[PDB]
Amino acid sequence: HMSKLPKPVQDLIKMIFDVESMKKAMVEYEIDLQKMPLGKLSKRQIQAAYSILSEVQQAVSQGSSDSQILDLSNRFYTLIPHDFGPPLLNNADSVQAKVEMLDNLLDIEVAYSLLRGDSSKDPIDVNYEKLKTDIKVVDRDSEEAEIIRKYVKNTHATTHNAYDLEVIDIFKIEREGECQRYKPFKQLHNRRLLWHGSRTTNFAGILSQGLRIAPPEAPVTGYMFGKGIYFADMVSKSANYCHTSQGDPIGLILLGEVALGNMYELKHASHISKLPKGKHSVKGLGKTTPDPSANISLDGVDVPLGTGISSGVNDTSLLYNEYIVYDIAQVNLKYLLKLKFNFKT
Ligand SMILES: O=c1[nH]c(SCCN2CCN(c3ccccn3)CC2)nc2ccccc12
Ligand code: NI
Ligand code: NI
Ligand code: NI
Ligand code: NI
Repeated sequence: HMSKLPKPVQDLIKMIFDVESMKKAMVEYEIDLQKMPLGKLSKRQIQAAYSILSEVQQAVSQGSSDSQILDLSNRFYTLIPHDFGPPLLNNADSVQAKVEMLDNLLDIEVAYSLLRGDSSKDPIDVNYEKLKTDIKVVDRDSEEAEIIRKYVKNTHATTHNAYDLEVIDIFKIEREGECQRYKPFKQLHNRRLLWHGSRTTNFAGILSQGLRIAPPEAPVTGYMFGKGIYFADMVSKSANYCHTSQGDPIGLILLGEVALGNMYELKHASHISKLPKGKHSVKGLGKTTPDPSANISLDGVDVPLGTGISSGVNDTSLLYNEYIVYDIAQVNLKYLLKLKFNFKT
């Protein structure tokens, strides 16, 4: 076409505005595209589906079973039709499974709505400007690239049995107004550069609107550590959320500066609705952590790029560290990585 963006940026645009990718994500969740295509998807419907799951949360809280639920599930599946070859919403933590789907549908709705929004510019540049984000290619021979590559290589070996990783492209990203929304928290201590993985169908929403919290109608019990923004300090953890496969091996993971401050440290799931005061975030303690001996500090921001070693933390259910903040202003996105996954099987 007639694009003036660098070639890696053009490919990223085509990747995140891929409507076929959006449909496959919905099919992956067994949503019936015939009864509800990508065009029919709406925020008010996702909002009402969230609230239905919140009714199941109250119902499970008050202690009921199997005839309140089937009605609540019949309501859920009527609003969002599925195509099975109808599981119980009150068992096997299905509230979490459905609430993650709604999270991804919210981003897929934003991507599709943005895509349907002059002769001068190639549609690639038109869609790029809709993100209201400045994306520049990081030179592979730069100091930034070497730090980021080392961060990747040091924190993915523990999953080599599942897959290997190769950094294709590194982008520096600057969301419009995010540096301004984050400025108050740069005074907070304990700021770290952390990973956030996601499917490619989520990043049109991530770039245009930043990382968000689940809406108020979302069930707090649908999130392992409450309705917040989740980060990891090892790509082995965040890369799992790209949902790449051998037939879809290219994933996206971002690096973001997170103001953690005083961390409420936990060793198992806790559907937090409010933090204790003095605490600014949650840190789920994992069995594996980057070697603190290799931690480097950057403009007062810690980069825990050490090789994965055992943390010595017994009595924990988490394999990797988790970091959750509950204010969207506590996050400043800085880098976006394009990664090729090489699977063993
Ligand atoms: O690195 C990690 N990545 C992800 S992604 C989890 C799924 N995403 C879906 C989209 N979503 C929202 C939010 C608000 C509004 C619309 N969508 C946020 C949730 N979880 C992680 C969890 C633990 C550690 C690292 C990670
Ligand atoms: Ni490797
Ligand atoms: Ni629970
Ligand atoms: Ni999954
Ligand atoms: Ni507990």
